[PDB]
Amino acid sequence: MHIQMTGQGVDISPALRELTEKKLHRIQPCRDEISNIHIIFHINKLKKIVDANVKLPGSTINAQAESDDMYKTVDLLMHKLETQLSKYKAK
Repeated sequence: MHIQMTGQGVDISPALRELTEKKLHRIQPCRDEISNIHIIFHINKLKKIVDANVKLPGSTINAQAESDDMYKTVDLLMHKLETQLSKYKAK
């Protein structure tokens, strides 16, 4: 799996980078069918938004989540991804 991370107006800390990596490597179902994941971190005032673009064979998943804490946001985005992956699998 190929993971690209971009901080838009924000510097992705090493810890946040590692945390996001290991959680993506845990995601399911159909994780091994994923070719590319591009993650974009950004903040809008107090909002810690994390956005993700995931490429599977034949389709693409776009998911976004936000909170007051970037680490918490990542966690939220994973649940949205898993949901979207489960729909993908169900099709």
